[PDB]
Amino acid sequence: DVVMTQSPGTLSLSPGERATLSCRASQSVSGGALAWYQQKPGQAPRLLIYDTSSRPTGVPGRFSGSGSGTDFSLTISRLEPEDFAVYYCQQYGTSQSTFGQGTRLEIKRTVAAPSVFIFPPSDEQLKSGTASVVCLLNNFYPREAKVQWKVDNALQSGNSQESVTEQDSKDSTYSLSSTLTLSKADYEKHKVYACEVTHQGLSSPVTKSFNRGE
Amino acid sequence: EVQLVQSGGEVKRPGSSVTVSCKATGGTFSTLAFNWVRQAPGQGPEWMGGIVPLFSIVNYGQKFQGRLTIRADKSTTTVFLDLSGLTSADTATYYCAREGEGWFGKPLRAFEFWGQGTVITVSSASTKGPSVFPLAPSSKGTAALGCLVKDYFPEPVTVSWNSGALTSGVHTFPAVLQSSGLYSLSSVVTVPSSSLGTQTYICNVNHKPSNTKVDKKVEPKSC
Repeated sequence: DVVMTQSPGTLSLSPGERATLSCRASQSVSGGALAWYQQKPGQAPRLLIYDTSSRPTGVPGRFSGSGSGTDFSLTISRLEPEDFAVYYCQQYGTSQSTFGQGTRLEIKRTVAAPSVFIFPPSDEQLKSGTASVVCLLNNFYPREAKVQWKVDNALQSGNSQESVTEQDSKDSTYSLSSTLTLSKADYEKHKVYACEVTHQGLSSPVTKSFNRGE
Repeated sequence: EVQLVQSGGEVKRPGSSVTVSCKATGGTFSTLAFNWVRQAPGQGPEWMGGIVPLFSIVNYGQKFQGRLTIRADKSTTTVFLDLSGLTSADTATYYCAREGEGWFGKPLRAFEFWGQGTVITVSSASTKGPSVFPLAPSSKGTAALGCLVKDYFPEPVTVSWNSGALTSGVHTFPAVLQSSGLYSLSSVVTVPSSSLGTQTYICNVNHKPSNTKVDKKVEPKSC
């Protein structure tokens, strides 16, 4: 099973800059059978390069591919706004083709620390028998952020989920929402609910908290 | 131009089989490979198998052998995927993709033409509208407020604020699938703290599969 490993996981670059994306195969790719695809949210992938270096009709000339053996590259000579997307390589030299895990190519902008907000569960929801506690991280960059939930000083694990917006089309930031879900009985057993946020734009972690029932 | 047009999305129960069709028009059909590729939410594409229609030579990914069938009709230029024994690991968008043609028609193997995708969700859940709970603005500049849209099935829900009048600063997050099999999402907006006493904020939630509309007023919590 040929394994395709792409680098970097996230490539952060400026509009108009040159971009170089890498792919490495765990064994030599037969007949230069290496393709690159671009994918935008909600759309099918689009073939940019096939057989290592050939462009299909309709693909702009700023895209080029090179490589041989186990190491391949996709180069974008200058990044137009439409080129920020996820890119996958694919080997198809064997009878079981495989894709790499993708490189997210996103817009680099000035570091922005998140604004952090914590929301207690509504009294209405508590009647359903469940408590959702929400932490919002608003308009931050870069995308990497760490959110830890602490209940009466105990780090929570296994009982939260999060999701992240697409990079904002006007300001190039991200936002993130993390939800801690507890039974009502567990929620009323504890007092202090806190979300602790670590991010490159914060000089030390930010904690937002509330005391149940106050 | 080559167009690949797929059949519609569906919810399927665990243990069932699903058939997806792909009508290919405008280009070579029988002597090129059509492939099925799927992509689960948040994951990369995965090739499943392919067919060359002329004599229906097929190639199936090893992990799908026994559950996957690929077929083709040459008179109606349509390819089919049949996938049996469905489980939640089969929830994905399924695409048909045709190989490109190169120098004097040479098959390129790379996937040049793609269908629009068919969204298949494998679940035992019944259609269910969301509850809507407020994310109330803190008493303790800029304030954040929102709505938590919880426990619905299937996707999607849409959220607007003040009937569309408020769009600046809104973030409506991707849904998460909870361990109960129901989805949940939040929608938030940041606004001037000075507006909290004078401006009404209402989130308008629509879940078309259950014909549910909810308008929830979100206000600072009293006391």
